[PDB]
Amino acid sequence: TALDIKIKRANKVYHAGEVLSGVVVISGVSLTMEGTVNLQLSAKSVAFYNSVKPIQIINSTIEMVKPSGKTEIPFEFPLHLKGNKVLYETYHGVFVNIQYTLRCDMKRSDLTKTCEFIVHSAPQKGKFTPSPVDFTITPETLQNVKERALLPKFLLRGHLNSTNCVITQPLTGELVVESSEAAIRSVELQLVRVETCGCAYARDATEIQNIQIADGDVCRGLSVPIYMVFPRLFTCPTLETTNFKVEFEVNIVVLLHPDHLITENFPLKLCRI
Amino acid sequence: GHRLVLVLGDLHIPHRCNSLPAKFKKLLVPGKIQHILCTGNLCTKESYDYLKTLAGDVHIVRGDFDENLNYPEQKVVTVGQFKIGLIHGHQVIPWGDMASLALLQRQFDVDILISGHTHKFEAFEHENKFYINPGSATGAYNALETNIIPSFVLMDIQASTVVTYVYQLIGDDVKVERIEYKKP
Amino acid sequence: VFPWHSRNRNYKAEFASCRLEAVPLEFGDYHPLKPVGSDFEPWTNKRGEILARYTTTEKLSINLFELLNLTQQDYVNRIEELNQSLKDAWASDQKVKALKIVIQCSKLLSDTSVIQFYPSKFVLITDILDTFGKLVYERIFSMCVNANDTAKETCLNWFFKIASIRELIPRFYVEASILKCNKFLSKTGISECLPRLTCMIRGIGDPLVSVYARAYLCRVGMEVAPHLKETLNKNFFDFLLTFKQIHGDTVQNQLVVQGVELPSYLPLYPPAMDWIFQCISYHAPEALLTEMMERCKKLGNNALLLNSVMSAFRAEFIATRSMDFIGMIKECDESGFPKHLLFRSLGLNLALADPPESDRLQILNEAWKVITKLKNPQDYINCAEVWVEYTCKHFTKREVNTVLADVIKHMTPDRAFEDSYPQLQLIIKKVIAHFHDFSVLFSVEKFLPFLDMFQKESVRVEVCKCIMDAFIKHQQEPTKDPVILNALLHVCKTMHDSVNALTLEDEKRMLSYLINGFIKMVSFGRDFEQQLSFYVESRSMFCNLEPVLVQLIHSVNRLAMETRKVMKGNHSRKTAAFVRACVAYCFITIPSLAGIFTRLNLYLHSGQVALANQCLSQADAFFKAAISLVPEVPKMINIDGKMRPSESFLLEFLCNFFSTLLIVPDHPEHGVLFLVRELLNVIQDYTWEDNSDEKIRIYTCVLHLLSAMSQETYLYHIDKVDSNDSLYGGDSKFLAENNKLCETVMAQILEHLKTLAKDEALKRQSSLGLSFFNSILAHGDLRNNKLNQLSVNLWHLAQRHG
Repeated sequence: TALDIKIKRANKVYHAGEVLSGVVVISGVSLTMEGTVNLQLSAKSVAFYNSVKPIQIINSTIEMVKPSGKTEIPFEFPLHLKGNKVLYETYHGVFVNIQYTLRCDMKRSDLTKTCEFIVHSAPQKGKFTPSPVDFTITPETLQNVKERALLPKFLLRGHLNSTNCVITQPLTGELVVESSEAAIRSVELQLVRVETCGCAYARDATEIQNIQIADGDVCRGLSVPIYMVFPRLFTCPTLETTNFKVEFEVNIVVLLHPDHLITENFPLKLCRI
Repeated sequence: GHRLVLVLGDLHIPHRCNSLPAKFKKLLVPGKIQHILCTGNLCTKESYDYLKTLAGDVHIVRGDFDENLNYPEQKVVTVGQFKIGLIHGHQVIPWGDMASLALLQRQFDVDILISGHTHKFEAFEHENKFYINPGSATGAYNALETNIIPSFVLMDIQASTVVTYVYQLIGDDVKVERIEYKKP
Repeated sequence: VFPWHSRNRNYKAEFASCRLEAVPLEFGDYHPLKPVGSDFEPWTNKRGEILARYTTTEKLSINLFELLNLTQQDYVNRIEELNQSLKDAWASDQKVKALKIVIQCSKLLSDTSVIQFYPSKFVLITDILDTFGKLVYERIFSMCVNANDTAKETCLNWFFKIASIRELIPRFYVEASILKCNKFLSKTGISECLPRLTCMIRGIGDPLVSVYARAYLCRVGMEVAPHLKETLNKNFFDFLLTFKQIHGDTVQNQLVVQGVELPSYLPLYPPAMDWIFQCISYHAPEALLTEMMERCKKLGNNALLLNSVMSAFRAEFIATRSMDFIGMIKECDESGFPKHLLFRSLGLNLALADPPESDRLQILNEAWKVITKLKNPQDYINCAEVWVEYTCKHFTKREVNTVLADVIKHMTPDRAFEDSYPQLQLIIKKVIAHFHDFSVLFSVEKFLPFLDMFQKESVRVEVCKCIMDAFIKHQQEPTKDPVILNALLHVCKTMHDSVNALTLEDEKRMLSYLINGFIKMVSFGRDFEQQLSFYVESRSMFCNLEPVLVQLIHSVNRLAMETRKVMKGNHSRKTAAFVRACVAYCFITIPSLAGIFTRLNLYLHSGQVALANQCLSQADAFFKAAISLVPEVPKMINIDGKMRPSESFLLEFLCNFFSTLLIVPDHPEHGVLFLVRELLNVIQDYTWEDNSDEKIRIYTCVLHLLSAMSQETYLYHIDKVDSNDSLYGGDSKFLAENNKLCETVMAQILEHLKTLAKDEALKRQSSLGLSFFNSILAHGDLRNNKLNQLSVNLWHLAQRHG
């Protein structure tokens, strides 16, 4: 008296046109494949934009067994959406969450289990052009003249290989601490999701992960390698639709010895090729 | 089938001799000796170790001066179709008496008896019995002789015929002598 | 029973008739006797030294996820508990807990609260990482059996989880731990991940943490992909880029805050640079080693770097470039890493590979000019132990003498010996290892004063055993150079004075073997008197050890017989006194012996060697003393530490004594059969065991002896001693007395046989009867009617009871 769903692919990723095939294992029963875009209302930023409501991507139900031992039964769905409705990338965000789930339920006089399968956006048409960016973290980067006076004199030079990043490829670059009067306690990368909901409109920025790249007083003139692996389901290609936007930024924050923090923001543009 | 045995005795190292005569070490090579019978007076574990590097079968009995006393006083070991009896020799009263050796072979009921207290080499047949006294390999002194020549005997046993090659160093020359024995 | 008649025996005629004809052999006649690899030192070994040396007594703190005031042993126990928790969590299918435990353990490596404990700490925590690295790998391998999609998915999940780690040092350590798993993602995964980790290490700002991280990365690379050396060279180059930070301002301030002096902060670095350089220089081409050498030279305070250059590079490279390394050592700053450590490393290199011939004298001179200026005795001996090997291997005895004198000069003042008993031993061993001929070793003037340095008892005696082993195994001919004798005499004295009541028997055996090895090799040529002088000073010198006395007795008897053989028996007036002195020497010497059966056997051998020189009176004294000693034999004796009966040994001793007294003449002032008569009295009076019948065996032996001696001519004779056969000339009275003794012995034997028959022990009675019949057949004249009847009766009695 127990159910389980086994999706054929180990990685459980399926593209916008493939076929979702698997086996349901037991020890009448139906199975429903539902994809949802859950948008969570937030603190107002700008008529209260009361259009932030769940969006159903896909709805498909199969009556699998009409009303012992280890039993297995195959199943399959076609991943198709009319002619213009796109299957959004799986995205475990905070205010925008795009999730595809299979739900198997068996009636009794009802045992249910939900298993999530990932959907990957189709590769772009393809003219991938990296956009290398050079930057200089200086005391003239903090957006306050009042605090800037207490900042020790520092100068860091860096080069991001591309702000237009392939999501399967890591963010690579170099950072050279040309000269810092105060000892550098830590330099870390901070991937910040920028999620927007509604129209003329709630916009939030939330940290996904922090990855420290420089610990302690690094040699002055040594190229510390900026390396960052994008998280699997917490990052998606930059998505824009009339109801919601999901963008991504990276914040290089330098920490100095007397608890001083300096932020440089680079808006990335993730894509799949 | 040929069996090679090294009949030895009275090394007395180092109680009376520093080591074997220089040549006798050269004439003796490892991997070529099948048996090694010693009448005794090894006097050290070192001489026994030297013998152990010369063959695998090492039958050695107790002398009047052996450091290790676990040595059996009398030994009877069978090689080929023959049985050899081994004692040091100082048990016989008097030394080298043919009557005493005959009595000892009667007690042993053995084909051939080895008894080498008297360092002077002997080899004789009496009453269809074979008797070998190899003498001192290192030529250790004894009160019973004036000049002692180093000597050591080599059994060669084939079925029922034993040819004995005795190596004696006289002056600076290694004379070798042959004797023959056949079981009736 | 019945009287005895002796069968006539003609020994010469019987031997001639029974002698087998022998055919000599000419030349040409056939007689049988005719004619990563093993060169890579693994991290497992270095584990022990790093853990042993780097120990701190300060209270440590292990903060996870808070614990304070922990000792080193408790710190190790807590790390072992963390490792066991890792293993249990993995075996319980809790992989996330395993990952978090490994992450925290790696986090511990980012803390430098106690600098002195960092190396050993690095060795402990890394073990957990290794335990992680294998334990993950097997799992994917367990899924493998270009692997299946499940194994690849698990491997990618692990790599993503590890790539999600925030702190840099934990991320690097955990990711490098599972570098092997990169095999399951692509054939180029390791070749694409190793350079990235090497570059990632640049983020570590603390020099010590970065250096040990580089060491771990090199270890993982060599135990995973040892064919990617081109990638790992970047570790050495980036390390040289970072080396400026070791002596920089930030680290100095950190040490000041922790209150740690630089002379103690620096020696924490070699454990990691040695590994880095060894991995990077393994089978490297000479061009790469050269380039590393000049890149190390061009820096500043590179005194530390040079050490690793000697500690890792092949011995040949450093040996050829040894003069340049001397030059580099010379300008090193004194306040930094010690210079004597660099000199020790260089000397260790020169102990394996020889330097160029033209430079050896300059190298030795410039090394000793710096070594002799050290003030601390301990590091001085650390250098000198290493460099004595070089001085003894390449140069002559004069330089060895100078080095030994310098060592003595340094260590004598402040009783420093106690701190360097082991090292000094090593030195002395080396001096003996390269000086085989002992006419040269003891020509070294300061060799004996060096032995005088070891004033402790246990330490000194071991060096003496080493000297004596070297002498016995490197001296194949007798020597006489008085320098040799006096020196070995002193060594044997100072080794024999260690024998006391507490000394074990095995120690006494080993010491006796060594002093015997010395004594055997002193041969005074034809100067027999001075050889006896050596023997008397030896007995006075080596009194305590019994086997030395035994060997001395044997050797003085050997000298007596050697004089006999040299003079061909014709004793001279001058040499009669010498042989009498030798035999009196032996007479004095035996009674001192402790063992009993040894005393008896040596008394006999002394007797026989005594009669060999026509000197009869003291020989009779020997036999009388032996007889008087006979009753002291115990029933139960000691053999090889165990306890064994003394029955058969007593039998063989008496048998030998009888066989000897065959030839011994009887003094005219006394009666016939004299010594035989007292021996008979003693054996009759001996407290023989009730269940023992070897006494009648000995009476049968008595019958054998008297029958043999009743013959006209004895079987064997002494060179110039008139035995009873020639003294009495077969007198009728002597034969009658012998026959009366025969009747007495036979009456005793028959009485014993009757007692055995009355005792109902028929097996022993039958054996006795058979043996007595065999004896009668041997010697008893069967022609006599009474003796033949007695033999027939004995045979019938033996056959009656089997």
